[PDB]
Amino acid sequence: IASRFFLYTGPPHVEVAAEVIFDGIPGFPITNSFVVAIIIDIFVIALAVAATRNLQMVPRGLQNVMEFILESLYNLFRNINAKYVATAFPLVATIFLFVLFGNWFGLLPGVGSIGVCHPLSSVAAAEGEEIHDTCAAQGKKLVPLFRAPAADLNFTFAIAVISFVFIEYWGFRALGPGYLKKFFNTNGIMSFVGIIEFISELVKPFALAFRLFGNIFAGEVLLVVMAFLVPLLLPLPFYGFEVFVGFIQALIFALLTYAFLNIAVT
Amino acid sequence: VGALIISIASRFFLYTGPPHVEVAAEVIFDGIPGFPITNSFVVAIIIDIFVIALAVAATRNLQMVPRGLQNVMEFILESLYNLFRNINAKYVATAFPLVATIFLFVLFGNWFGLLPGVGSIGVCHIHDTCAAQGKKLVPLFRAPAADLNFTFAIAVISFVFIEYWGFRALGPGYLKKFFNTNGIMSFVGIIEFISELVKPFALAFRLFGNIFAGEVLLVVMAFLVPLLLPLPFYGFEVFVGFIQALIFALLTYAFLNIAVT
Amino acid sequence: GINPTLFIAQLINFLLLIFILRALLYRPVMNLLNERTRRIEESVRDAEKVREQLANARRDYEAEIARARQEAAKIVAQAQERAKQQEAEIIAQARREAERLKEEARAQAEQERIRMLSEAKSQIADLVTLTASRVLGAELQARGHDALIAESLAA
Amino acid sequence: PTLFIAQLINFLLLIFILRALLYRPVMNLLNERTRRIEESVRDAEKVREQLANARRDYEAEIARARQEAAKIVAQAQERAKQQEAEIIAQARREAERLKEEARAQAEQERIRMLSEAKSQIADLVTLTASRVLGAELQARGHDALIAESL
Amino acid sequence: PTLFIAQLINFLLLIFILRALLYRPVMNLLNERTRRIEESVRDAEKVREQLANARRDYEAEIARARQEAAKIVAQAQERAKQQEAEIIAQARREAERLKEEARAQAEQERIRMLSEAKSQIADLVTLTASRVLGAELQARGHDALIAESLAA
Amino acid sequence: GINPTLFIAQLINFLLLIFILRALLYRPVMNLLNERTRRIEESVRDAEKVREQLANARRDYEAEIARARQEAAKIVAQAQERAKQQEAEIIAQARREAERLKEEARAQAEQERIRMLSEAKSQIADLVTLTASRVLGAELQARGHDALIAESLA
Amino acid sequence: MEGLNLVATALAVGLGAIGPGVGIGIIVSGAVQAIGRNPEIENRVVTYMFIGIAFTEALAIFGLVIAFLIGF
Amino acid sequence: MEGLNLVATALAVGLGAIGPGVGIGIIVSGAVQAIGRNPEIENRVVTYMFIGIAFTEALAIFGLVIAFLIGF
Amino acid sequence: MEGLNLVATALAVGLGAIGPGVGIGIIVSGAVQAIGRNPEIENRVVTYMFIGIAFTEALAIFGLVIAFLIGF
Amino acid sequence: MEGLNLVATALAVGLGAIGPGVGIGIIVSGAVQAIGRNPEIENRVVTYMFIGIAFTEALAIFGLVIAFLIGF
Amino acid sequence: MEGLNLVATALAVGLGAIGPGVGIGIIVSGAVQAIGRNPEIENRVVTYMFIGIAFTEALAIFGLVIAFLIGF
Amino acid sequence: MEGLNLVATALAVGLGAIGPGVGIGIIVSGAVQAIGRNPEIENRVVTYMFIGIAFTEALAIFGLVIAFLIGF
Amino acid sequence: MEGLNLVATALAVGLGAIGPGVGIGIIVSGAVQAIGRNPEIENRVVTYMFIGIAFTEALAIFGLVIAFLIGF
Amino acid sequence: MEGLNLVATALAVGLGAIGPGVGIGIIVSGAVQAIGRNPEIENRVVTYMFIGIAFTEALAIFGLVIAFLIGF
Amino acid sequence: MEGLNLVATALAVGLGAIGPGVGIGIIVSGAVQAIGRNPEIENRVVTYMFIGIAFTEALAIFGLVIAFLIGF
Amino acid sequence: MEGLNLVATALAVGLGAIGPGVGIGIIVSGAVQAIGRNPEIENRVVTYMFIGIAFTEALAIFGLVIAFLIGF
Repeated sequence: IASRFFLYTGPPHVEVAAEVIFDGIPGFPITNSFVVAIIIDIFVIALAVAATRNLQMVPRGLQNVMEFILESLYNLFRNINAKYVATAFPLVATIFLFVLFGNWFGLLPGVGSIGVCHPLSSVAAAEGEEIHDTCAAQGKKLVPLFRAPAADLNFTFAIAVISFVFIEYWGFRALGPGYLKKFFNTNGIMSFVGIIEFISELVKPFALAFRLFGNIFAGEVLLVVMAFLVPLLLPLPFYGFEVFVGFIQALIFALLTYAFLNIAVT
Repeated sequence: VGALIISIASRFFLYTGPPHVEVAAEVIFDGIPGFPITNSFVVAIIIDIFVIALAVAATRNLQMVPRGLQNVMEFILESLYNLFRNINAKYVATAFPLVATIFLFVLFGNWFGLLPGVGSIGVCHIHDTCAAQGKKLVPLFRAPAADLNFTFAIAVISFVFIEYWGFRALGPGYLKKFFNTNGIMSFVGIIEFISELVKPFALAFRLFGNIFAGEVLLVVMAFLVPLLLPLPFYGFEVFVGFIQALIFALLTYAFLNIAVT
Repeated sequence: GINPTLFIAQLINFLLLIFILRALLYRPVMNLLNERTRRIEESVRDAEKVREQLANARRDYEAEIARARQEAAKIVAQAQERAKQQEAEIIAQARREAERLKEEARAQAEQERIRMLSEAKSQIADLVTLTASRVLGAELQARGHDALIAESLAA
Repeated sequence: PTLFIAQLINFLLLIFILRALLYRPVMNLLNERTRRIEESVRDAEKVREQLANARRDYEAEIARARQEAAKIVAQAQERAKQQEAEIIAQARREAERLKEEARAQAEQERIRMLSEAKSQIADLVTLTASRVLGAELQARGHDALIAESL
Repeated sequence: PTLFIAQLINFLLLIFILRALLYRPVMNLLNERTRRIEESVRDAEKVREQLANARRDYEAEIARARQEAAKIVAQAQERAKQQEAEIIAQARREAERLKEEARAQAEQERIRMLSEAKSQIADLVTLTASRVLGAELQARGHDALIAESLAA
Repeated sequence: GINPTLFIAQLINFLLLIFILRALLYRPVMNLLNERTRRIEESVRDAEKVREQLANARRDYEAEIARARQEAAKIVAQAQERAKQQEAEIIAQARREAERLKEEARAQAEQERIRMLSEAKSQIADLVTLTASRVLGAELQARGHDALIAESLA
Repeated sequence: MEGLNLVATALAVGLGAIGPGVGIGIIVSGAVQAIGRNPEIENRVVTYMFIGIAFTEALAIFGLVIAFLIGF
Repeated sequence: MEGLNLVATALAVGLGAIGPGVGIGIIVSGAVQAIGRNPEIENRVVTYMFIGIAFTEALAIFGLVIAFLIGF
Repeated sequence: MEGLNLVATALAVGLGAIGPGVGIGIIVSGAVQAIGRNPEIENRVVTYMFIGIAFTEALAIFGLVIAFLIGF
Repeated sequence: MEGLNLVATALAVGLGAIGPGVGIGIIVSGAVQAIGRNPEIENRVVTYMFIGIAFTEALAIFGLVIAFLIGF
Repeated sequence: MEGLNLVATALAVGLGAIGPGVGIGIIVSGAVQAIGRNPEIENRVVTYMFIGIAFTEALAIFGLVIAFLIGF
Repeated sequence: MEGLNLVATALAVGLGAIGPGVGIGIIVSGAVQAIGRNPEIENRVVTYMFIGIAFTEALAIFGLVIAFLIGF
Repeated sequence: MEGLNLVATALAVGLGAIGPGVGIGIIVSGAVQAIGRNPEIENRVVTYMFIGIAFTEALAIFGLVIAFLIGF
Repeated sequence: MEGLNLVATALAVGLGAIGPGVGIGIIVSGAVQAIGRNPEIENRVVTYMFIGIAFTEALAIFGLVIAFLIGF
Repeated sequence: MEGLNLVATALAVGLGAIGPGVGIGIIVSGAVQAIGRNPEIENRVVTYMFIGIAFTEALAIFGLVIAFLIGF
Repeated sequence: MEGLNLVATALAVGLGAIGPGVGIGIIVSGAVQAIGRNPEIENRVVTYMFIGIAFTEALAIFGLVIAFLIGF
C-alpha cells in the first residue's frame, strides 16, 4: 500500500503568486483568470442550453439534474426569505453556478502546469524533487495559463461589489429613507450600534471577497505544495477536501449575499 | 479591631532585611564526623518524639468512653478509617499504618513551620546575628516536608508499598499488566508504565513545592511589612499544610486502590 | 494584483453572464410554477370529478328508489282493481245463480206435488185397505158403510 | 512538465474513488426523485383522462340504470299478471263451489219437501180414517166388538 | 534576629484568631461524639442488665408454672376422690331405696294376690253353686218358678 | 540535595516510625474501637434475644398450664373412673336382690295352693246355705246331692 | 535586524483570527441550539444572530485592515 | 529599531480584537438562547444585549484609538 | 530609539480589552438568560449585572490609566 | 534578526489555526446537539452550521493567506 | 533600553487584568443564575459572590501592587 | 539570528496543533453526547461530525504544510 | 540585558494570575449554582469550594513568590 | 545564535501538549457523560471516542515529530 | 544576556499557574454541582475529586521543580 | 545569548502543563458529573476516566522528559 511513494518524478519547487497577466499581444490584455472565466462562461451557457433545448415533463438526465439543483437552491433561499426568493434568484443562482465551476476547474491537470512564457535530475537525499520545468530556457517562470478564476482578487472583488450594490439597491428599493434611520439614529445607545452596523455594512464586500479568494488560493497552493512533497498517493484525501470546500464555499457565498439581502430588507 | 490600622508602616521600625531564606538544600546543625545531622533530620527526630509522647499520653489507659485528648486522638483515626473504607473495601487493614503514619508525620511537619524561629533561630555556620561575626548563619528547625531526602523517602516507600500490594493482589499478571492485547492496550501499556514511574516523583515534589512556597511566602510577606499583612498567608499555610498531608495520604491509598483493581 | 481595468472587464463579463442566465433562469421559474399549478389544480379537479361521479351514483340510487316505488304502486293498483272486479263477480254470480237454483227447485217441487191431486194418486186404495182390513175386520164390517165413507174419502 | 503526470494520475485516482464511493447514492437519489415526479405526472394524467371520460360514463350509467328500470318494470308486470290470475282463479273456483253447494241445498230441500209431503198425506190418512169410523159407526158399532174376547 | 518579634506576634495573633473562631466548633463536635459513645455504651449495659433480669424472670415464671401445675394436679386428685366417694354413696342410697321399695311392693303384691285368691274362691263358689242348682231343678222346680215370675 | 546518606537515614527513621506506631497507636486503640463496635452489635442482637426470651417465657407458662390441664384430665380417671361402673354394678346387684325377694314373695303361692284344704268346713257350708237361701224361696227343700261330683272343682 | 513589519502584520492578522473565531463559533452554536429548541422564533433569531456576527467578524476585519496597512 | 511602532499598533489591534470578539460572541449566544426560551421578554433583553455590546466593543474601540494614535 | 513605550501602551490597552471583554460577555449572557428565565426579578439582577460590570471594566480602566502614564 | 519572515509566517498560520479551530469545534458540537434533540429541524440547522463554519474558517484563511504573502 | 521597564509595567497591570477579569464574569453569571432559580437564597449567595470577587480582585490588586512598584 | 527557522517551524506546528486539537475534542464530545441521548440518529449525525473534523484537521494540516514549506 | 529582571517580575505576577483567576470564577460560580438547588447542603459545598480556592490561590501566590524573589 | 534550536523542541512539544491535552480532556469527559446518561450504547460510544482520541493524538504526535526532527 | 534565568523561572511558574488553576476551578465546580444535584453520593465522589485535585498540581509543581533548577 | 537552555526548559514544562492541567480538570469534572447522575455504571465510568486521564498527562510527561533532555 505504502510501497510506491516515488518522488523521483516531481516538481522542483512551488510557484505561488497573485493573478498573472496573460501574454495578450493586442491591447486590453486578458489575464490567466480572464480566459478561464470565459471558458466557464461557455461551459455554463452550454449546460444551460442543453437543459433548455429539450424541456418537457418527467425530466431525465442533465435536465433533471439542473432542475433538482435549481429547486434545492430555491428551497434553501425560501427558508431565509420567501418574499424575495423568486425575485433575487438569478444573481445568487449565477454566483453559485459560477463559483462552483471556478473552484472545480482548479483541480484540472494543466492548472499550474501549462505555460505560455509570455530521477537523475532530481535532488537525492531530499523529500522534494528538483526536476526543472520545460521553459527553464530563457529563464522564464512558466506562467500558468490556467489559474482558477476565484483565486484572483479582481473577479472576486467584482462579484463582491455587485453583491454590495445589489443589497443596497434592493434594500433602498423598499425601505424609504430608513437606512439613515437604522444607522446613527441618536436614540439612546442605539447610535453606537448603528455606527458599528454601518461599518460592518461597509466591510461586508471586502470580507466576502477576501474570504472566497483566500479560500481558493489556499486550496490550490496546498495542492501544489503537497504534490511537491510527494507527487502520488498523498494528496487524494486533500484533493477531495479541496473540491468539497470549493463547492461548499461557492454555496456559502450565495447564501451570504441572500442573507445580507434579507437582513437589509427586514 | 478597627480597619484604620496605623501599624501598617512597621517596616520602618522593624526591618528584617533581605529574605535570607532561599536554601533549597540541607544545612548541617551539628558537626559529626560520621553521618551529618541536617536541619530537617533534627526536626524529624523532634516530631517523632512529639508523636511518641502523644501516643503514650493517648493510649496509657485506653479507657472506654473517649474523653479529652483520647477523643481527639481517636477521632482522626476513625475519620481516616472511614475515608479509606470509602476508597477501598478490604485493603485498609493492610495499608492503614503506612498511610496514617505519613499523614500524621507530614501534618506535624507542615504545622511546625509556623512556630517562630524556623527562619529566625539558627546557628553561626537587617543583618541578623551571625552576620555581625564572621560566621555565616544557617537557620534551625527547617520543616521536614521541605527536605527532599524526606519527601523522596516517603515517595519511594509509597512506591514500594503500592508495587508490593499490586503484585501480591494480582499475581504475576500485574508484573506485565496486559501488554499482550495488541489491539487496545499495547501503546497504552507503556503510557501507564511511565505514569507509574512519574507518580512518586510528583508525590514528593508536591509536598516539596507546597511547603517551600509556604515558608518563602511567610518570609517575603514579613519582608514587605512584618505586621498584619502576612496573617492571611499564615492562616492559608496552616490550612494548606493539613490539606497537603490529607491529599498525600488519600492519593497514596487511592493509587493502591487503582493498582489492586 | 490591483488593476481597475481588469476589474471593470470582470464586472462587464458578469453583467453579460447575469443577463444571459437571467433569461435562462426566467425560463424554469414558470416551468416549475406551471408544473406546480398543474399538480394542485389537477388534484382539486380530481377530487371534483370524484364528487361528480358520486353525484351520478346518488342520482342512480334516487332513480332506483323512485322506479321501485312506482312499480310497486302500479302493481298494487292493478291488483286491487282486478280484485274489486272479481269480488263483484263472485258475489254477483253467486247471489243470482243461487236465487235461480232455489226458484227452479221450488218450481219443480210444485210440479212434483201437483200430480198427486187426482183420485188414484190421492191414495184411495190403501185408504180402503186400512179401513177394511187393518181395523181388525174383513171389509166395511161393524162400523162400516159405503156412501158417506167414500164421500169423506173424496174429502 | 513533470507535474502534469502527477496531476493526471491524482485526478484519475480521485475520480475512481469518488465514483466507487458516491456514484450509487447520487443516481439512487436522482432516480428516486424522477420516479416521484414520474408517478405524480403519469398516474395523475391517467386518472385525469379516466375521470374526464367519466362525464360521458355518467350518461352511460344513466342508460344502464334505465335498462335496470326496464327489466324491473317487466318483472313487476309479470308478477302482477300471475298474481292477478291466481286471485281470479281462486275467486272463480270458490264461485263454482258456491253454486254447487246451492245445488246441494236445493236437493236437500227437495228431500225435506217430499218428507213433509208424505208426513202430511200420512196424517191426512189418519184423519180420514178417524172421520170414516166416526161418521158411520152406526152400522154395527158398539156391539160384538166392545168385548172382542177380552 | 528582628524577624523573631514579627514571627511571634503573627503566630500569637493567629492562635488567638483560631481559638476565637475554631475552638468552639471542635469542642462541640468532641462533646457530641463523646455523648454518643457514652449513650451507646450505657444502652448496651442496660440491654445486658435487661437480658439478665429477663433470664431470672423466665426461671421464676417456669418455677411458678410448675408450682401451679402441682397445685392443679393435687386439687384435681382431691376433687376426683371426693366425687368418687360421693357417687358411691349415692349408688348405695339408690340401692337401699330400690330394695326397700321392691320389698314393700312384693309384700303389697302378696296381699293383693291373697285378695285375688279370695276372689277366685268366690267365683268358684258361684260356679259350683250354679252346678248344684242345675241338679234337683230338672226333676221339679221348673214349675212354680215361671209361675212365680208370672205372678210378679 | 539528593545525598544518599540522608535518604537512607530518613527511610530508616520512617520505617522505625511505622513499625513503632503499629504497636502503640494503631493496634491498641483500634482493637478498642472494633471491640466497641462488636459490643454494639452484641447489644442489638441481645434486644431481639430479650424479646424472644419473653415470648418463650409466656409460651412455656401456657405450655406448663396446658400440661397441668392434661394431667388433671387424666387424673379424673384416678384409675377409679370405673366408680361409675361400681354404681352400675351396685344397681344391678340391688336389682338381682330385689328379684330374689320377689321370687321369695311369689313362693307364698306354695302355701296359697294349700288353701282349698278348708273345703271340708267352709266350701260345703256356704254351698248348702246358698241353695238354702237363694232361688228356692230361701228353703233347702232340694237335697241337692250335697257336694258336687267334682265337689269344689276337685 | 530584519523588518519588524512582517512580524507586526502576522501578529495582527493572527490575533484578529483567534478572537472573533471563537466569538462566531459561540454565536452560531447558541443560535442553532435555540433553533433546535424552538423553530417558531427562528427567523427573529437569525436576525440578531447575524447582527452579532456583523459585530464580531468586523473586529477581525479590522485586524486584517491593519495587516494591509503594514504589509503594504 | 524602526518597526516597533508597527508592532505596537498590530499588538493593540489584535488583542483588542480577541477580547471583545469573544465577549460579543458570548453575549449574543446567551441573548439568542434567552429569545428562544421566551420571546415575550425579547425586546426587554435585546437592548440589554446591545447595552452589553456597547461596553465590550468599546474596549475594542479603545484599542483602535491606541492604534490610530500610534500610527499618527 | 526607545520605542518600547509604544509597545508598552499597546500591550496595556490590548490586555485591558482582552480580559474585561470576555468578562462583560459572560456577565451579560448570564444576566439575560436569567432574566428570560424569570422576568419579574429582572431589575434586581440588572443592578447586579451592572455591579459586575462596575468591577470588571474597572480592571480595563486600570490598564487604560497605565497607558495614560505610558503613552502620555 | 535575519530570518524573521519565517517566524512571521509561522505566527500568522498558527494563530489563524488557533482561533477558528475552536470556532468550528464549538459550532459543530452545538449543531450536532441541536439535530440530536430535534431531527426534524435538520434541513436548516445544517445550512446554518455550514455558513457559521465558513464565517469562522475565513479568519484562518486570512491568516494563512497573509502568511503565504509574507513567505512568498 | 531602559524603556523595557515600561513594557514590564504593561504586562504587570495587563496580564493580571485578564485572568481574574473573565473569572469575575463567571462568578456574577453564576450568581445571577442563582437568583433566577431561587430568589429566597439570594442574599446569602450575594455575599458568597462578593467573597469570590474578594479573591479575584485581590489577585488583580496584586497585579497592580507590583505595577506601581515597577512603573511609579 | 540564524536558528530562527527551527523556532518558526516549532511555532507553526505547535499552534496549528493548539487550535484544531480543542476543535476536534469539542466536536467529538458534542457528537457522542448527542449519540447518548438519541442512538438511531447516529448514522446521520456522525457523518456531520466527521465533516467538522475534516475542517479542523485541515487547519492543522494547514500548519503542517507551512512547517514543511519553511522547513524545506 | 539589565532590564530583564523587571520583565521577569511582570511575567511572574501576570502569567501566574491567569489560571487562578478563572479558577476562582468557575469555582464560585459552581458553588453558587449548587447552593441554588438544595441550600441545606450549602455548608458542605462551602468546604471543598474554599479548599479549591486554597489550591488555586496557592498557584497564584506561587507565582507571586517568584516575583518577590526577582524584583528583590 | 548558539541556542534557538532546543527552544524549538521545547515550544513545539509544549504547544502540542497544550492543544491535544485539552482535546482529550473534553472528548473523554463528553464520552463519559454519555456513558452515565446512556449505558447500553457504550461500546459504539467507546469506539467513537477512541477514534477522536486518535484524530487528536496525531497532532500531538506531529509536535513530537518536530522534536525528533529538530532534536535529532 | 543576563537576566534570562529570571525570565525563564517567571515563565515556568506562570504557565504552571495557568494550567492547573483553571483545572481546579473546573474540578471543584463539577464536584460541587454533582453534590448539589445529589448529596448522598458526595462521600464516594469527593475523594475522586481530590485525585483530580492532585493530578493537575503535579504538573504545576513540576514547573517549580524546573523553576528551582533555574532558580538555583 | 547564554541562558537559552534555561528558557527552553521553562517553556517546555510550562507549555506542557498549560494544556493537560485543564484537560484533566475537564476529564474528572465530567466523570464526577456522570457518577452523580448514574452511580451504578460508576466502575466502568471510573475505568474509562482513568484511561482518558492516562493519555492526557502523558503529553505533559513528554514535555517533562523534553526538559530533562535539555536539563541534562
